[PDB]
Amino acid sequence: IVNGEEAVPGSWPWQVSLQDKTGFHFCGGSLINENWVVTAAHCGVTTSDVVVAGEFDQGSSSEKIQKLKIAKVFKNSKYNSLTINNDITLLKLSTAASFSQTVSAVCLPSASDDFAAGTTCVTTGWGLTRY
Amino acid sequence: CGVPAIQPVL
Amino acid sequence: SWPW
Amino acid sequence: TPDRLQQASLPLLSNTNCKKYWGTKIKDAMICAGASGVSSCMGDSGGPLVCKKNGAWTLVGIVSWGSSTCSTSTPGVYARVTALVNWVQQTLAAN
Repeated sequence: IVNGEEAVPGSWPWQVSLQDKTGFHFCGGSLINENWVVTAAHCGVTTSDVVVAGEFDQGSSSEKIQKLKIAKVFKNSKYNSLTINNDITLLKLSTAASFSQTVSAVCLPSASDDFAAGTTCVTTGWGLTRY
Repeated sequence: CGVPAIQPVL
Repeated sequence: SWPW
Repeated sequence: TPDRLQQASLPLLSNTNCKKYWGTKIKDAMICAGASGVSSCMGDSGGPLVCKKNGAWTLVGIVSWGSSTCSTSTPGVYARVTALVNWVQQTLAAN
């Protein structure tokens, strides 16, 4: 995020980091329950990647994080990689997350819920802060 | 869902 | 553009 | 890249207005947000765009794509979760 600010630690408890086996963060995701993470299809997750929950500072060794293995990747069959439309994948975890003060689920909308133009929302992540 | 134990500050 |  | 988790608030746009920036690249399963002085950027993909509804944070978008330079005056594009939630529910129920 360019021109954002640091979050309060633990205040976005559904936010996960997707890391490869070298420990490199490549994408975010959101916990929707103890067994399932929603992410983007174009992230290209495999079952060799890791879901990290409960993290704030990726440079700290002292946080009580959860490193969760992925059992199966469900890329939406309507995903179109040429247009990047329907850009969603579900990850079923092999190991359930343990919910706590710092790890918990985001709500999903109903299909008919309305979010009007001009509403102020929030996004979070460990993406670049400057290009 | 959707209600953090640690409240975000915006 | 670019995938984020 | 940052070690510590970042946040930003930003407004939702309509698809019709988002098309002034992105043209026919905007499809019905996309929602645009931003152009407000902040931008999602590389490495944010897959993460949340959440809006508060009835006191609870709800997943409205999934960070998807946008400007190759993460311009803060151009909207970011997010997967529109309302268009996708029936597939989510079908998948959880079968697995």
